[PDB]
Amino acid sequence: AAVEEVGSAGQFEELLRLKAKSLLVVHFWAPWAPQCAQMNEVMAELAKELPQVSFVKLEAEGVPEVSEKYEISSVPTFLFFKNSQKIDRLDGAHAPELTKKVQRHASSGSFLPSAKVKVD
Repeated sequence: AAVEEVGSAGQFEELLRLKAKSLLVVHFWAPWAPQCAQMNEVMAELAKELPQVSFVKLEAEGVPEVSEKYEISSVPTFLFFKNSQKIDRLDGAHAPELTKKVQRHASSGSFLPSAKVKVD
């Protein structure tokens, strides 16, 4: 859905395995948090610019065993994974910084030189 939702520890474990050879960005989110509404929109734009990268969301309160493992006490928290290892983290709704970390970890050539903007 641009940003697929992971609904259980089992699905998360499988996802990490499936996506081992590429970058995976996980937005730990809450459906009541305006921070996360802002950042889901950012994640959807990233997802279009970087189809090599997997962008998913996981409801922190809905999968609490995963949240506890990864020390998720607030949302948004973004975790970055390659080969089932956490390689980076961002706490809070900081759009430019999310994008900077994604660009740092994404492969060279993963994006075109420009992105279309909506000017209204």
